[PDB]
Amino acid sequence: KLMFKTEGPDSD
Amino acid sequence: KLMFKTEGPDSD
Amino acid sequence: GAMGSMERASLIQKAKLAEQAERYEDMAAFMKGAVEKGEELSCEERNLLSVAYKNVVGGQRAAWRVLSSIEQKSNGPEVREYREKVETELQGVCDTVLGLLDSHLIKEAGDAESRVFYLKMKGDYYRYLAEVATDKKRIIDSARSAYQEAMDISKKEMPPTNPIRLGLALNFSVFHYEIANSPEEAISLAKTTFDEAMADLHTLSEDSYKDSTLIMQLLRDNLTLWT
Amino acid sequence: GAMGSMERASLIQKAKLAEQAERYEDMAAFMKGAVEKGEELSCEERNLLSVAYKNVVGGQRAAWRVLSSIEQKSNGPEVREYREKVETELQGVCDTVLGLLDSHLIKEAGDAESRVFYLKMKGDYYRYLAEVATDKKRIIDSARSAYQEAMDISKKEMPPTNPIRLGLALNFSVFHYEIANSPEEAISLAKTTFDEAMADLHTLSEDSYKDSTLIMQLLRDNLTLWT
Ligand SMILES: N=C(N)c1cc(-c2ccccc2)c(CCCN)s1
Ligand SMILES: N=C(N)c1cc(-c2ccccc2)c(CCCN)s1
Ligand SMILES: [Ca+2]
Ligand SMILES: [Ca+2]
Repeated sequence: KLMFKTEGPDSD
Repeated sequence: KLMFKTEGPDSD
Repeated sequence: GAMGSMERASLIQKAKLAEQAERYEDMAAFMKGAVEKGEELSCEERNLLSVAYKNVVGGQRAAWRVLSSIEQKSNGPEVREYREKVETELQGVCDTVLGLLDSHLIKEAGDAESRVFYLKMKGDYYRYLAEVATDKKRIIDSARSAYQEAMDISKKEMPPTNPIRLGLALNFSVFHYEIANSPEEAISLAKTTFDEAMADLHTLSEDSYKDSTLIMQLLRDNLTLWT
Repeated sequence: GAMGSMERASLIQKAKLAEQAERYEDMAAFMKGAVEKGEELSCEERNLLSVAYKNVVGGQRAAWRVLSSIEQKSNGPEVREYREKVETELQGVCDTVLGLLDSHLIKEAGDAESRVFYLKMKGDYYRYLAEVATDKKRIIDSARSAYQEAMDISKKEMPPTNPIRLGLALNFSVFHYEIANSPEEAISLAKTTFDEAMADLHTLSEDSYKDSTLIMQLLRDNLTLWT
């Protein structure tokens, strides 16, 4: 999936 | 520490 | 529970060690123990709790999407069974964090910086449940409600460059875009949030400017993809 | 134990899913369950078991070195206490893998490719115990003995380009260099291993050539650092 920008660590 | 090359995934 | 015999300050110290060791499970368990001491969290302590669970739930979300994509491609029980196993552990982490927020972080959060932080987390981890949810409507409405309450307080109480406010609006716009299937709401929230922050940057120190522009750039990255 | 009611083939399938999801704890638990079915492992199954535990023990070794370095810098109990916590879980994973090798993978391994693989693992995870060991002499002698038995069989039974043989000698040289404090033995083993593989490459397919030169390059990277 294209994951959008959300706050804090992109740990996924 | 300088970790030397050992076989398989350097997962450390 | 597990951390009931360790000192509050030792749990916080050990959560900081865990972060440096990238032991995010340990970091989450220590911060859970810290919360269960029943005292309010400082700003640094709120950040430790959030970073810890975000790193844990991140691993599970990455894992879930890999498995869900294999499952969909394959449409034996093993793929469905293991996807469920991961989904169930993901739901357990979300349920644990929501448990901490309801018992009793939110009801004792009076200041805007703490209350908006906790309601954002509440929207966030209902959104993580939403991602894997096939009852889905209620979960989605729980996220919206937490987000909206956070947004109302942030607009009244915080300047438009407030990084917590900026992070809230970033996440709520992504909620709008891919959970509520309201991409137009997403785009509107991201533009208005960006432009309002831009017009307040003149008020900030160098340090604060860095902080706010980093989150503004995340709103721009999303807008670039969405338009 | 935990995996006693799942089918052998389902554990193997689920270990492969876990690897793709980067769920290395799950991958190790499934491969442990696969081993405890009591049937010998295929070459692919040995690789799954090794990759799984290597990824798990890797996280713990990285974690341990970060904590040990803070501990040393700081020379309250928290740093020592958390370093111990991580060290104890690291020892538990090493003890679990050694348990599988002794009960009963090694005694049922008759072929060179399987027996050398298992003795290498035995030397490897005694070396991981050696890293955190302050009795240390016996652990170190356990690693040497496993490595040496592996080396004797590999020299007699496998060509010098055999990737398992090459990986064994890579690891045993690192054992020599930083566990036995015999850097001269390390350098000699790495040079002789490299040069003997070089003179046998002419015998290999394109596919096998790739396989052997990748491990040879690891011997060269170490020799570059050591000389
Ligand atoms: N341990 C961590 N990763 C974090 C610690 C803190 C913090 C440190 C001092 C005072 C308040 C908050 C974060 C706030 C984020 C703002 N830049 S994040
Ligand atoms: N699942 C994994 N990461 C691995 C699978 C296999 C394998 C696949 C077919 C037959 C034998 C072994 C590995 C061998 C390594 C040689 N290049 S590694
Ligand atoms: Ca399963
Ligand atoms: Ca501890």
